[PDB]
Amino acid sequence: MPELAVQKVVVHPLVLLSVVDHFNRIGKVGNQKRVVGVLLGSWQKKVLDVSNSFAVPFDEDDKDDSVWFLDHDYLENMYGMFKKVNARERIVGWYHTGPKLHKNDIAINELMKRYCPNSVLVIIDVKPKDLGLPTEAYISVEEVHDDGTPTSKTFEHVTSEIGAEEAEEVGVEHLLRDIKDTTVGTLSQRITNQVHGLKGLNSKLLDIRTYLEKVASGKLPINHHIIYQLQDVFNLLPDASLQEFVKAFYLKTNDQMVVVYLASLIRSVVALHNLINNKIANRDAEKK
Amino acid sequence: KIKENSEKIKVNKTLPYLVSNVIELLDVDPNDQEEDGANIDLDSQRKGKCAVIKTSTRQTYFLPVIGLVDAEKL
Amino acid sequence: KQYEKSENDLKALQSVGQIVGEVLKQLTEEKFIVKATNGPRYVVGCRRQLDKSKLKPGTRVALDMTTLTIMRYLPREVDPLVYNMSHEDPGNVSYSEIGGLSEQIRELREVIELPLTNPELFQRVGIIPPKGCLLYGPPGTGKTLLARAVASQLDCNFLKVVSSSIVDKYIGESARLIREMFNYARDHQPCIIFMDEIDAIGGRRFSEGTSADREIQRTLMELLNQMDGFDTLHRVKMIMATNRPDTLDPAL
Amino acid sequence: RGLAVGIALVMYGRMEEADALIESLCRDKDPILRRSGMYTVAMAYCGSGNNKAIRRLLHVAVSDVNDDVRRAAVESLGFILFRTPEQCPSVVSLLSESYNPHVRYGAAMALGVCCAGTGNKEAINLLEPMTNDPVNYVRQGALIASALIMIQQTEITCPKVNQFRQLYSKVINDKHDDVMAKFGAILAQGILDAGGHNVTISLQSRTGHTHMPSVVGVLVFTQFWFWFPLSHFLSLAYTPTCIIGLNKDLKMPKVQYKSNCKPSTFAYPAPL
Amino acid sequence: MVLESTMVCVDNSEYMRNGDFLPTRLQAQQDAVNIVCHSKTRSNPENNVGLITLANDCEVLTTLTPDTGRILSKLHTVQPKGKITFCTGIRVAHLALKHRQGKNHKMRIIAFVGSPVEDNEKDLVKLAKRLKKEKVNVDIINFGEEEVNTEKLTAFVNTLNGKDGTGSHLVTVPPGPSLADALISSPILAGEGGA
Amino acid sequence: LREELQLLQEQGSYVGEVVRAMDKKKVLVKVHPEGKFVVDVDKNIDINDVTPNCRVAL
Amino acid sequence: IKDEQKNLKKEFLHAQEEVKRIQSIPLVIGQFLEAVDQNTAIVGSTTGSNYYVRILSTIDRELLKPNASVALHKHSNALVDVLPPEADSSIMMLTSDQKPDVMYADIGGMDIQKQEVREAVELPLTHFELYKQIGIDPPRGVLMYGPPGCGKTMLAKAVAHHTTAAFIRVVGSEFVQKYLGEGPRMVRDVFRLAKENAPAIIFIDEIDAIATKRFDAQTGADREVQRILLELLNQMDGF
Amino acid sequence: APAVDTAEQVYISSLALLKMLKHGRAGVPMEVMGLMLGEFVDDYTVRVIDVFAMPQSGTGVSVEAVDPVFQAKMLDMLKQTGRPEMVVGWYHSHPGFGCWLSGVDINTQQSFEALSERAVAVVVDPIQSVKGKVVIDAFRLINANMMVLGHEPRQTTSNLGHLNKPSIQALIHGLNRHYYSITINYRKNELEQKMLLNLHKKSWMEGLTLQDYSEHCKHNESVVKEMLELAKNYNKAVEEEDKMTPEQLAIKNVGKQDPKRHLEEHVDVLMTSNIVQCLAAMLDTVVFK
Repeated sequence: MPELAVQKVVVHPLVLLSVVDHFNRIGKVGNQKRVVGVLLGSWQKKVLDVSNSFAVPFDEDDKDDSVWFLDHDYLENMYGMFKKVNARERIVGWYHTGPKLHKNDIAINELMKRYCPNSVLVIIDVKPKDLGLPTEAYISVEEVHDDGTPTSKTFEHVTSEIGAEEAEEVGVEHLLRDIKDTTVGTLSQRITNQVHGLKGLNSKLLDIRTYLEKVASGKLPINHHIIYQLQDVFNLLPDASLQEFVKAFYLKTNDQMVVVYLASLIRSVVALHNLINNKIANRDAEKK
Repeated sequence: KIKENSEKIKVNKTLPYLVSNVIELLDVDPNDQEEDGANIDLDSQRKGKCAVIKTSTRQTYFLPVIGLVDAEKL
Repeated sequence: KQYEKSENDLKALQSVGQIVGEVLKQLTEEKFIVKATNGPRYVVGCRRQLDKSKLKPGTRVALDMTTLTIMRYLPREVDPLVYNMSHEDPGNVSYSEIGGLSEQIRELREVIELPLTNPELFQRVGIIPPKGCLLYGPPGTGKTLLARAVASQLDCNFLKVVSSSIVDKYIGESARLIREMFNYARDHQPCIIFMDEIDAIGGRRFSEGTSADREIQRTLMELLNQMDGFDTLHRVKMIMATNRPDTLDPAL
Repeated sequence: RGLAVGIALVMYGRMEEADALIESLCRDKDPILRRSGMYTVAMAYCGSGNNKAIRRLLHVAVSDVNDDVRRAAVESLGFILFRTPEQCPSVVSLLSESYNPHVRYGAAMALGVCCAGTGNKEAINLLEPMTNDPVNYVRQGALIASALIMIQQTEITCPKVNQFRQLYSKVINDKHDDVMAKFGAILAQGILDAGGHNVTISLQSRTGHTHMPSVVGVLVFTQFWFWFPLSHFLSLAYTPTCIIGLNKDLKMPKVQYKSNCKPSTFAYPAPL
Repeated sequence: MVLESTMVCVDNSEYMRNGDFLPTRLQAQQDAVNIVCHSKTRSNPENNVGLITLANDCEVLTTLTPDTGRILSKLHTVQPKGKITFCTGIRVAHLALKHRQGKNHKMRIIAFVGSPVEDNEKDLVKLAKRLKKEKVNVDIINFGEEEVNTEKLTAFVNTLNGKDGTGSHLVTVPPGPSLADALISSPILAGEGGA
Repeated sequence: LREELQLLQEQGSYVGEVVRAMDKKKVLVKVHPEGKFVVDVDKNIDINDVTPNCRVAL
Repeated sequence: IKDEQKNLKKEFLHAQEEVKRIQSIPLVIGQFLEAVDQNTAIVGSTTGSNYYVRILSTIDRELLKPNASVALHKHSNALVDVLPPEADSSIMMLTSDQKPDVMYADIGGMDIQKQEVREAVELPLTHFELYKQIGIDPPRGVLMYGPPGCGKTMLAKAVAHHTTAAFIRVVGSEFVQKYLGEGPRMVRDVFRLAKENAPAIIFIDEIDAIATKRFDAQTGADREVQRILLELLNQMDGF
Repeated sequence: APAVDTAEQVYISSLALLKMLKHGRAGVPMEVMGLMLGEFVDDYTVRVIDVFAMPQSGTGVSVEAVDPVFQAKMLDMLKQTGRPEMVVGWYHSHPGFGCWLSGVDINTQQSFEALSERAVAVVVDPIQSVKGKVVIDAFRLINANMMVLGHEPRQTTSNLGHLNKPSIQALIHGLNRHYYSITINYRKNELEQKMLLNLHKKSWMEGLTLQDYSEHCKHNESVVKEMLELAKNYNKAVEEEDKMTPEQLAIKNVGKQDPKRHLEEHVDVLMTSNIVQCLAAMLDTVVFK
């Protein structure tokens, strides 16, 4: 059954929202354990459009990645009720409640194949992390290293985006006490995205950095593939920085002033001489 | 039960009613025509026994025909 | 059966009865502009489900009257008069009878029979195959019979048309029948279209006319444009029967 | 709803100490909890009018589109500012302009409380377009707020009471029409006539500084949009407007006092 | 028997495939699961069964349903390379029993052992403490720990009974011919409670 | 904007022209694609502020 | 208050979604006669009935002001939105899907006629600039006369085939509809398509059955033909 | 009477509003419905914990639309997770009528009404509702006979009104008779909100990401050329162009293809792009090199 069949994951704000809700309701299965649930949406296609998600009973024991319970019945029934309502609706994959990527998920992925072809690992966290979405999309990739066993089963991140239907989007606004913080639209948004990138860039460098110290002394396991890719960033070193400038706006404002001022200037000349006569008018008008 | 479901139709069913003529007789399945794919791979054509009708006011109206006297007789 | 009426009728009542339309023009395959056969033009939507490919300028759609989204697809344009003429073939008519005049039957045969199997035969010579057979002959010879007989023998789809059933009070209704008889005939090719007594459709130059004449010039006009004009007839052959042709327009 | 008003009474004359409490409540996850903060500052700050208190209510209102917090914030301002009641029509006007008619209902309330013992010219005119508006709840706020300022004054001297009487009679008779307009007309009627014109709900005490019984009764009273009985709390708010003698023997002695009145411009009113 | 959620654990090992119990164990157990399932269902039908593999990496084939068909199918095929790992099956049974399709039932584990255990003395005492605190008991039909092994189970079974409001039983089937498809003779027909 | 949907939704409209204007406080209008109708005057436009063959909205 | 504006803009944007529902289907297409004023205008829907209707958020009279298609809401008949002229043009630019059977292989002769048509019909399409410059005034319509079969249409057919474009073929019995009122409405849109994507040729096959100098004008049938001719004349100056 | 009968505010959770809308939108134009699963608290709070849809059909929003197969199946799932819920009521979309009940809706509304006096029929925004900002209202339907007895006023009490008209006075008459636009509030907490706010994780990379310099330089060049054209038109205009009415402005100050507007759009787009593209590339270069 295919694992490879993802390169884009588009998720509705509904599925992202749904996981948050399932954590509390399910009876707080999670914490040390994990709640993974099925994702309903399009499948059997490259771009994954996840319509919805619902919780499935799961008790996870993490440490030993060979022990788990997953509800066998749940996927089958749930897929059939939903199919009738919308026939795009199938089992897209499963969500993992993080906190981040693990090796324990590898073991979990194999059983999902028998039921439905999927192996997509979406890590939707209920705990706020990242300046953006605490969601990551992962596609299981096979790569060789020369530090450990040859041919390892690992996850390469594949791009995550968002969708939303038209009614559904207006609904997203309705719940919020805002519209959104960014959309990369006009003058105002566009800058907010830039400073969001910059903070997001600083967070990225630190994950990698902290990790290298730990390899250096106090050993963690390493892969040949990650270590090489990091070296490359230094080697690529930019060249020279040039170009880009504007000044256009001052003419727009300047022309605008003389058009509004045209009326003001005329009002100024009439108003001043009128000022003592106006007192008798104002009083009269005000009186009744 | 028939009267009850029919009840929404029944108000329109009474007076006034026009007469019309049959441009085409369309003999297909009794209920639910084919399902089209794309986003939601399910029906949009639900046409049972149906007739494409031209009224004699020089207007054209599409309507799914009654299962009591079917399209086929028409 | 009664329970069945209620359910199929239910689908229509959502729309408050569906309305026939046809794509006036494709601007995109999501939003189409549709002209309504009940009257006014609309800009309408399409379903996220519907195959986008089915809806075209030539074909017809049905729309919700209450929210003008293409609800569903309907087959092509048709006229009830045309549908019966094509489906039916009463009387039949024996080939033997017209016979004995046999040479005159051959000349007719070249136009009618040969392009039906293949147009290739005429293509070989270098030239398009003739359109429109005019049978004329002194009164009572067999002109109307000749058309019928060759058709009956071939067993290709045959429209026998009353020409005084083509015209009617309602204006451009008469314009619609002529393009329609050919259009049905084109769909069901190889085919023969027979109009008997072509004089009825035939008009003069007029413009001192009555309402009856007013209609006649328009049917006359449409026939020229479909028959030999920009549009052409790939294997539909048209058979005309006339007692005396001296009522028809000078262009014809 | 009941708790949200409740936290506020117990904090009475804390002043600055209430700030920490309102901020927390506002910070909270639930939209309902954000409303509860607004109460807390309203009661505590009275007997002053300070910069500190106002700034946080307004903060809530702009950050949130949300209909409840905006309307809520505007009422509490009018209480803080009634130690210089002239400031209130200027600030309340800006807020009423907004897209939400919700804010407008609160705007009506803000004015009412501020002016409740004695008002201004400006306070009445602000209220007046809302009375005419045909959105039911904006009209409702307007009519009740008007009655409060005008209290314990004769119906002849006021043209507005005479007008409002005609309006009241038609709305109460119609049975099938929306509850909020009916409720504005009646609450405002009952207030006006209140105690046969002998009880007031003072903006602040006549000794020098803020009436306690008036502030408690009036604050819960502002709520009757869901659950009606809260409005009755206005009994606690009423303050008697006469001096009463007392002496060594436990009698009342006869006290005669001068009063700015005449019986040739003021005489006992009766409604409709 | 009545208000019970059950996990039947099928042992799939290199040991469970012999001619020990005619014709071969794989067929013989298939007869055996039908008799316990049906027996419990017959008593009062309100009990359900689930299917887990005790052995190697745990796989949940089925959660609670009454269905016999699944137990019969899993049993006939067995991995050559498999062997028992008692700790993974107990861990997983307990975890599965908590969530239920029909949810009202008490927790009882029924397991087939047709293999000598491959886990040490520390492991077996550890598991017994977990079973006791949750008050979830294992009834074991044991020919496996007879094969070339000692019966470790025997001790646990005594301890567990009395205190837990579920029962444990040690059912003994001699190694070599005695049948293990004619279950009526030695009761593990239904799981008994302790309370 | 809120108000605009309410105004915007209406039964519809017609365009007629005043054929004749009475002294009975009705106005004779012909709507262009239908027949003639006799109708009472509105507040905005009546007989004194109209002259016939002036197109008027309905 | 500077913050309050920013919140009011948020409320605004959510409030905008409310106008947007009327702006979307179901909609009827009309044509803008003219703007009498901002808040209300005079419009003619594609039914042959005219309505006096409201303008949603005072749409600017710019490219709305001259004769154009506009979008109206169906159930109210109100003018919600504007459309450009290109949208809802009856038939598409023809003689690229319904090209004729004829070339200058059917006529090699009438040389003088061939020379004339190519300079007059074909060349201003290519280079309007040369054709204006020369001292012949900007393109106006051509009338072709003769006795039957002479190839008045033939030279027009021939040129249209070579070009593959800048030609709209309309049938003169396509002006007419079954149902009254629509018949002049058709004429305006098809004739308009030419104007936006100028230079473009409107070619009518046989102008007769419409170009009558006599109408009865007592039955609905006669009246309708009389309405096509009336539109035609108006539209001729319009090009 | 010792009767309850009053207006019921619907407390909608975040999963429930987004899901209902999604269904409603998917469903267009055929009328689609589904059940509201929940718990009842208080004495007018009906809480929708979750929702599921009954299949999309041309026969929906009828007593025929509710299927026992889908409902049971759906309820059974919830049990394994251990969520006990009762059928609080039902939701639907009409995309060929407004946010009012229609005639076909009445039979279904009645059956649920009799069963629970605290089951309502909720109309959920599709795309047809003219007055649609995602205004959801819940109504119950009574008849005229009941009203004159005085059953009708009870229902109307305790709610804040709001006027709509998406389908003329006939809708309004039914709207007043029902409850008259009942107030809907939403239950949310701060954690859930934040998940809905951000588009994706990838903004972190993307906000920084620049195209090619050549292309940036092209943008600047394209706008300038555009602005240069408009300039001539600005020059005549400036003498007035503060005037009301676009028709009048058309002749006077070249209100036909308005130069002020064209120039302002050109200046806004050019401005934000050029700065952000310069800033990004330059900032990245200093960190990397």
